[PDB]
Amino acid sequence: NINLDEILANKRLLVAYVNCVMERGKCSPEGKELKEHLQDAIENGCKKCTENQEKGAYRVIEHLIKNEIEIWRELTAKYDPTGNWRKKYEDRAKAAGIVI
Repeated sequence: NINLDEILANKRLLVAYVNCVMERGKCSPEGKELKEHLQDAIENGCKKCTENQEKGAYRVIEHLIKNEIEIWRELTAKYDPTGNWRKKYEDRAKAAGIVI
């Protein structure tokens, strides 16, 4: 059943997915693969990502910055503790109007 629109539209789906990404909860069939895209974006700026994959990752990255800034602070800290991409994405967000 799981989507990328569902994930964002339903806080529960969102939480499950984030727990899947933080590796502290079970992943759904698709959470399993989506997690790969998101880790890569935060870990290495989506180097290995195909077009769709990059779009989807920034899609949720931006949604975290705007609606779950704490989930975002933990995501980056966990996979990019050296800050190689946290500020680039936050700048892309700000550019978009998302403050803080």
